[PDB]
Amino acid sequence: APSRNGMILKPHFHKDWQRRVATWFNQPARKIRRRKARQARARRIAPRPASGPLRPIVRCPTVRYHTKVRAGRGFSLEELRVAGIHKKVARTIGISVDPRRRNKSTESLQANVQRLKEYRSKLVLFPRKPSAPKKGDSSAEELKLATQLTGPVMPIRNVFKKEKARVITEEEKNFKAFASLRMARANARLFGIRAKRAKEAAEQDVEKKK
Amino acid sequence: PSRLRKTRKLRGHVSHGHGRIGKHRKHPGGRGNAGGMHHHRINFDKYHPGYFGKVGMRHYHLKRNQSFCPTVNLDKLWTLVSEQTRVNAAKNKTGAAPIIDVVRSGYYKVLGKGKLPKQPVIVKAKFFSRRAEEKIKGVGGACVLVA
Amino acid sequence: ALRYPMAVGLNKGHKVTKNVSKPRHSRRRGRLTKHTKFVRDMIREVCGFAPYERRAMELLKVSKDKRALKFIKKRVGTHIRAKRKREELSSVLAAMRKAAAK
Amino acid sequence: GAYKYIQELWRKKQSDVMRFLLRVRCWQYRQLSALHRAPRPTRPDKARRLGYKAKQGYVIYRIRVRRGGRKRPVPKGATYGKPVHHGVNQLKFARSLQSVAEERAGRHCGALRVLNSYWVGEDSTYKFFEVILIDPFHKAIRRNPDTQWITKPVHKHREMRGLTSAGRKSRGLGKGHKFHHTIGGSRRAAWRRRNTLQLHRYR
RNA sequence: CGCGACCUCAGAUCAGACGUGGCGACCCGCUGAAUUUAAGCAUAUUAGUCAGCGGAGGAGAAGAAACUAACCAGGAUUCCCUCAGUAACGGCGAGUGAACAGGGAAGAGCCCAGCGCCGAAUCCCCGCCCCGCGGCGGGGCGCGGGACAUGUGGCGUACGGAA
RNA sequence: GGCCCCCGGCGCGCCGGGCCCGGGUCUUCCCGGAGUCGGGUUGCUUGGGAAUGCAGCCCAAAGCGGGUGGUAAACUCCAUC
Ligand SMILES: [Mg+2]
Ligand SMILES: [Mg+2]
Ligand SMILES: [Mg+2]
Ligand SMILES: [Mg+2]
Ligand SMILES: [Mg+2]
Ligand SMILES: [Mg+2]
Ligand SMILES: [Mg+2]
Ligand SMILES: [Mg+2]
Ligand SMILES: [Mg+2]
Ligand SMILES: [Mg+2]
Ligand SMILES: [Mg+2]
Ligand SMILES: [Mg+2]
Ligand SMILES: [Mg+2]
Ligand SMILES: [Mg+2]
Ligand SMILES: [Mg+2]
Ligand SMILES: [Mg+2]
Ligand SMILES: [Mg+2]
Ligand SMILES: [Mg+2]
Ligand SMILES: [Mg+2]
Ligand SMILES: [Mg+2]
Repeated sequence: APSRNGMILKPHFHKDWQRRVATWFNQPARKIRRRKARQARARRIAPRPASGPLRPIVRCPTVRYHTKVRAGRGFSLEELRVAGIHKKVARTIGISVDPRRRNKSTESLQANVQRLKEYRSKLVLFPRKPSAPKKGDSSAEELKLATQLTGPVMPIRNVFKKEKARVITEEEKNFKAFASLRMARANARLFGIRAKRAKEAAEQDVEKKK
Repeated sequence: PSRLRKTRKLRGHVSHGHGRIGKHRKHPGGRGNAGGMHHHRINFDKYHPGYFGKVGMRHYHLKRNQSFCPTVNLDKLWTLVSEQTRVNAAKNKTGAAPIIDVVRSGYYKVLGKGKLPKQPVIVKAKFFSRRAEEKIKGVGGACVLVA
Repeated sequence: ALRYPMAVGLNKGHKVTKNVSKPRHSRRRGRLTKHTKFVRDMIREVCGFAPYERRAMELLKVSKDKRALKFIKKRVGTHIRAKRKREELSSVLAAMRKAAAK
Repeated sequence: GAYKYIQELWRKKQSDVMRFLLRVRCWQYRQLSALHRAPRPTRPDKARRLGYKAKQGYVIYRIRVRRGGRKRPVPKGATYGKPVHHGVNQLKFARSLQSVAEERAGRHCGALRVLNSYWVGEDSTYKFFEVILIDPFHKAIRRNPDTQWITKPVHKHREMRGLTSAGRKSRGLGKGHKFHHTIGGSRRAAWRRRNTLQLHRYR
C-alpha cells in the first residue's frame, strides 16, 4: 500500500529472477584473460600491427551522430579500384574490405582512397623468401623496423576547420533566419497540395477551350 | 552497517516496532499498486493526478535520434569559444566579429535566453529562435543557417 | 539573396557532390533474359494454362473485365499481382485473336 | 539445359500435365509403406538445388506424413486449468510437416545424416516428402572435401535440433525488424539475455 | 519359350563400414502448467517459466543482409555498456516491454544448383609391387569390377562471371 | 637455479610427388533456388498495435520481378536489399 507521496513505481521482480542473476566476479579474471590472449596474438602476427587491418573512415548515420566520424568495417570496392589495389590482394596486406558498402558522395570516396594511398606509402611489405624479388621493400626498411604498431593503425581523429573572423557583409546582417526556416517548413508542408490545385487550375483552363 | 541500524535497538521489545494491536501481517493493502481505483484511490488522486486514462497519439516505431536537437541559450554562447576570441574582439579595430559554430560544440538549436554582450558575432547553427535571432542582430551580428 | 543550406525544407540537408557509380549486379535480378523467356513460353505450350486462368480468359472475352480482376484478386491475393496477371491474360487473348485472323 | 525446363514445368503444377502426374504419383505412394527408400530422386532438379549429388553414399527416403493440425492429447477434453488453455481442437504444431518428415527419416536411419528435403505431392490425408540423406563414413563423402563438413559430429542429427532448411523456419530467425525474438542465437537465448539480472561488481 | 537388357523390388550368419545406451552445469528443437499477483475473478499475470519428450558439443546456437536507415548515411554473427523501464502492449488495471543509432570485446570470410564450356576430363571397391604404417596414406602398375549422362569432376555464383 | 627423461611446437637440409597456376584495358555473350513467395484463415506467440513471428487448412504467383520501408487500402515517385 502506498503512503503519502512517491513514484508509483513498477519493479520487474515477479518472474523467478534469482534463478537468472548474473554475477560479475569473473570480470578481473576475464579482463586478464583477454589481455593475455591479446598479447599472444600480437606475438603471433610478428611485425604486423597488433590492431588488425586498416579500416576506412566513415560517417555515422542519423541527424544525431551525423557530424562525427568513426572507423568503418572495411574499404569499398570503388575505393580499392581507384587506389589500384586488387581486392583479393588487399586482404593479404592488412586492408579491411567490405563489399556491401555503397558509395554515395565523392567526398567520402576520395578521402578513403587517400587513406589507402597513405597506407601503401608507410607499409613495409616483407618478401616471401629472404631472397628478395619485386614489391618487397629494402633490407634497410626492415632491419630498422620489424616493429609492431601499437594501437589502431593510422587512427581517425574527428577534426574541425577553424573559421577566421569575417566582417559581416550587409546581406548576412540582412538575412531573416527564423523567418526563412518558418517559410522553408511551410513550403515542404504545402508543396504537394499547391501542385494539386495548380493541376486543377490547368485542367480548368484546358476545359474552358473544349 | 547492521551495527547502526534499528533492529539492534528493538531487541528485547516484543512487537519489533510494528505495534501489538495491529501487527506486521504480510500484505494488508494488496500487493503493490493494487487498488489504484478502489481502496487506495485517494492517495493516487492526491499525489498522482492523472495516472489513469489514455491521452494523445500513439507513435509506433519511435526512434529518438530523429528528434535530436540539443539547445543552447545566448546566455552562455561565448562559453563555447576560448576567452581570447571574445578578447581579440573588443579590440582588433577591424570590426571583425569571430565565428561561433554552435553545431561543433554539440547544440543544434540556438534559443534566446539572456543578455548577449555588445560585441558582434557570426553564429552558425542548424536552428534559431525568433528572439535569439533578434538579440544577435541587436548586438550587430549575423545568424547563419547550416545543414 | 543569400541561400544558406538548411536542415529542414524540401531542398534540405548537407550539400555534397554525388558520384554516379555502376549499379550493383545484385540489382538486376528478375530481369527477363532472352533464353529464359524462350524456356518460359516453350513450357506454356506444353503445360498450358491453369483452371482459374482459363476462367478469367472467358470473363475477359465477354468484356466483363472488372469482374475478371475481382476474380483474379480473390484467387491470386494482391491487387498488383492480379492486375499484372489480367494484362498477361489480355495479351494472350489478343495474340490468339491475331493468330485466328489470317 | 534440361534442368531449367524441368524446373519451369514443375512450377506449372495446376497444368494438365503435372496435375495428371501428381495424381498418379500420389496414388502410387499411398499404396506403399510410410517410409521407403526411393532408388532415385523423384525430383532430380530440386535435389540438386538442395545439395544432392548423384554419387555414392547419397540416399533418399520418401516419407509419408499425416496431414492437418494437432489436437491436444488430453483424455476427453479435461485440459484442467484456466479457460485460456481450454483449447484442444483448432491448434497447431510449431514445426512443419516437412520437418516432421525429415525428423522421421532421421530417426529411422541413425547413421545417416539428414541433409535436406523436398515435396512430392499431397492427398487430403497425407503429405509426401523426399529426404536426402548422406553416409558420413563412406569414403567418397569423407574424401570429397566439399561434403566432409557433414562428417563432423556437430552435424549429428541436424533435423532433431532444428537445423535443416525446413526445421530452421519454425525457429523464427532472419535479419531485420521482423524478428528481434531470436536476436541472440535463438528464441530461447534472447529471452535468457533479456531476463538476466546482470549484477555488476560496483553497481 | 527360351535367352538377353534395364526398372522396381526381395533374401543372405554375403564383404566392409556405421547407428543403438549413458551423462546432462552450460546448448539446440519441441511440449507446457498451476500455485501466485490483480487485495474477488474469467482476459491478463505467474510464463514460453517448473515438470514432460527429443538431440549435441567443448562449447552449442547464430552468421556473411530479400539488414538498418531516411543520414553529409551505416554494412555478417555473438558479447558488454548504453539506448530504456523508453516506443509499444494491457479488464490502458495489475502489470509487461523491445529495436536502431553511439561506444566497446572480437573480427574472417566462403561454397553450390543453375546458366555455360571442357572425349566423365570424376568417384568407389578390387588385385600386384616400393615406401609409410598405434589418427590406413602416398607412388606406380593391371582390358580387374562397379558408380555415373535421370549428370561426377575443373573453371564459376551476384562483391558480378565467362569467353 | 641444476641435472635427467619424455612430448609438443616451431627453424634448416634431402627425397617423393603434385603445380605452367597473373593483372588491368576494349569487345561478344551469361546470369539465380515453387506447392515457395503472396493472399485468405483459424490457433498459438510477440512490445509489435486493421495480424511481430511460427502453424494447420484453402487459394496460389511473378520476372525492369520479388521483399522490406512499424496504421488498413488505391494511385504514384524514391530508397533498400
Ligand atoms: Mg579491436
Ligand atoms: Mg515502525
Ligand atoms: Mg504481536
Ligand atoms: Mg496497520
Ligand atoms: Mg489466465
Ligand atoms: Mg515461410
Ligand atoms: Mg545418446
Ligand atoms: Mg487473486
Ligand atoms: Mg489476497
Ligand atoms: Mg479466490
Ligand atoms: Mg507471457
Ligand atoms: Mg525443464
Ligand atoms: Mg556451430
Ligand atoms: Mg542468407
Ligand atoms: Mg546490427
Ligand atoms: Mg533514464
Ligand atoms: Mg511476457
Ligand atoms: Mg555443373
Ligand atoms: Mg501472451
Ligand atoms: Mg504507412
